[PDB]
Order: sequence, then structure tokens, then C-alpha cells
Amino acid sequence: ADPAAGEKVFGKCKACHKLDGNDGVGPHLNGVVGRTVAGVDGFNYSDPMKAHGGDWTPEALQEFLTNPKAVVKGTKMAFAGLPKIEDRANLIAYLEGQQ
Ligand code: HEC
Repeated sequence: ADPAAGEKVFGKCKACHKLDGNDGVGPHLNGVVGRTVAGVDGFNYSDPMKAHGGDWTPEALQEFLTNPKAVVKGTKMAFAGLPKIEDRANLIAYLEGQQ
């Protein structure tokens, strides 16, 4: 629930994601909470991501951020994961502020 702490955790995402609407290694993450999974038009998602379905609910997001390949097997997102629930919670709060 701490957006300020979440901002710091986002430092682990900035190498591939932006919050300014621009897509790069990964799709822009501004407005990602509750967003259709694989919903950014034009971004070249992996087949597993496109087949996942549903939305990026806070729960779906926290699980994915703990272990990306366990939630979306075969994803092209090469991030090891955030093992601490507090870090995931704070990051999600930060993302929610950037909706
Ligand atoms: C590059 C080395 C990455 C790092 C570090 C992080 N992410 Fe990522 N992410 C990356 C790619 C290439 C992709 C597409 C994956 C695919 O299989 O197509 C993604 C995707 C996401 C998504 C899905 C977004 C959607 O529009 O469906 C999310 C929610 C996401 N990434 C979140 C995220 C966060 C919060 C990170 C820091 C903890 C993070 N990613 C790091 C590449 C990379």
C-alpha cells in the first residue's frame, strides 16, 4: 500500500518498461492494472501471453511478478521475480497511481 516504496521497486522494471505510453522491450505499463492481458495493440507479445486471457487484476499481477514464467509459461519477459509480497504490493500501489 506504499506508492513511494513502489516507485523504487519499479527501478527493477524500467530497463524494459515505461510509464509514458511508449513501448520498448516490454509494453508500456501506465494503465496496466485491470488492463486486458496482451491488450496493447501493436506490441509483439509471445503466443503464451496472447493465449493467457483475462485482465491484469491486482492478484494476477502480484502472482506474475513473483514468478513470470510460472504464471505465463513461455513468456518472453526475462525477469526473475519479486519474492517479497510487500515489494509487489507497494509496486502495484505505485502502478495504480499511474493509471
Ligand atoms: C526486460 C528484461 C523486462 C523486465 C526487467 C521486466 N519486464 Fe515486464 N515484460 C517484458 C516483456 C518482453 C514483456 C512481454 C512478455 C510476453 O510474453 O509477451 C513483458 C510484459 C509484462 C507484463 C504484461 C503486460 C501486458 O500488456 O499484458 C506485465 C504486467 C509486466 N511485464 C510487468 C513488469 C513489471 C511490473 C516489472 C518490474 C518488476 C517487469 N515487467 C520487468 C520485459 C521485462
